[PDB]
Amino acid sequence: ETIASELKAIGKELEDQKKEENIQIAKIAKEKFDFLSTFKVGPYDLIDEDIQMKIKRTLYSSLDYKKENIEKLKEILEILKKNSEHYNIIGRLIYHISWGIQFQIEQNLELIQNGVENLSQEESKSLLMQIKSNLEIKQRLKKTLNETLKVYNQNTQDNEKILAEHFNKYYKDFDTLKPAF
Amino acid sequence: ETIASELKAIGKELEDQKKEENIQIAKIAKEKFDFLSTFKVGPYDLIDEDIQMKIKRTLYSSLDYKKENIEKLKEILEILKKNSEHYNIIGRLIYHISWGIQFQIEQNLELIQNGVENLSQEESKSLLMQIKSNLEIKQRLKKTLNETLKVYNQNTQDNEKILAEHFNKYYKDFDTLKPA
Repeated sequence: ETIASELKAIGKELEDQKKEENIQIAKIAKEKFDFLSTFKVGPYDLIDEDIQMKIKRTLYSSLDYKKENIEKLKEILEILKKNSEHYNIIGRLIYHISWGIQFQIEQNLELIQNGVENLSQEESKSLLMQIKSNLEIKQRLKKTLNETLKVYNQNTQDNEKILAEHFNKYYKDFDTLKPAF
Repeated sequence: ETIASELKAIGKELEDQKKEENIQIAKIAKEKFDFLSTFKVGPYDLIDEDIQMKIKRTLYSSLDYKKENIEKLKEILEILKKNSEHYNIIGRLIYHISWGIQFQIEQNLELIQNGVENLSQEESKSLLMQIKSNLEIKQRLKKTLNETLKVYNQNTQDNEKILAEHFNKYYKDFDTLKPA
C-alpha cells in the first residue's frame, strides 16, 4: 500500500501554492491595495494577523492577484457592511469559508509533516480524499467569486446607462432642465 | 420706474448670497469634502481656481451644502467619467451650466457696480429681467439635481437587493457553491 507516495506528493503540491501566494501576497502589500489588512466586518472587531493571512490567501488567489478585481471585491464588501443584517452572511464568506478552507489545509499539511507512516491505512485514505475535496472547493470558490464580480460589474453598468440617459435628458442646455414649479 | 432703486437692491441681495456661500464653502474645504477643488473631467485638464469657484458655488448650493449629497454627486460624476462618451454631457453640467450661470451673474453684478445711471431706460429693463431669469434657472437646476439624486438612490438600492440575495444563495455554506 503506497498511498504514502501519493500523499507526500499531494503535500509538496499545496506547500508550493503557499510559497508562491506568499510572494504574490507580499507584492500587494507595498503596492498598497491590500484592504484585507485593515478590513473589519463590524465596528470594534479584533484583527488577527494569522487569521487574516489565511483569508488573503483564498480571496486574493481566486482573484488571480488582479489589483482591479480586488478593488471591486472591497467595494462589494463595503456596500453590504452598511446594513447590520448582512453581517452574518459576510462572515460566512470571510470566515467559515475563506479562513475555514486554509485552516483545513493546515491540519492536512501537518498530518503529513508529522509522518505519514504514523498513520493507519484507513486514515491515510481519508486524508488523501479530504485533501482532494479542499482543492476542489478552492475552485468552486474561484468560480463563484467570478460570477459575483460579474454581478457587480453588470450593476455598476446599468447604473452608468441610467445615469447617462438622465444627463442627456436634463443637462443638454438650460432649456432641458426641470420647470421651476 | 425706480428701476434703478430696484436694480441697486437686487444687487445687494445677490452680493450677500455670495458672502454666505463664500463662508459655507470655506467650511467645506475645512471639513475636507470639497471634491470640486481637484475634480477634472478629462485626464490632463487644466484647473482654474476662479472657474472652479463658480462651479462650487452653484453645485454646493443646490445640494444645500450637505456633505451626504455632495459625496453622492462626486460618486455620480466619477461613474460617468469612466466612459469618454460621457465627457461632453458632463461638461455641459459642469461648465455651460454651473459655471455659465455664475458667469452671467458676474456680468450683471458688474453692470450695477458700474452705475445704473449710465444705462438707458430700456437697458435697465433688460438687466432686471435678465437677472430674474438667472435666479429662476438656479431653481430649475436645484429641482433637477434633486431628481438626479433620486434616481441614483433607487439604483444604489436595487444593487443592494441584488447583491444581498446573491450572497444568501452562493455563500450559506460550502454545499451551496459552484459545482463542476
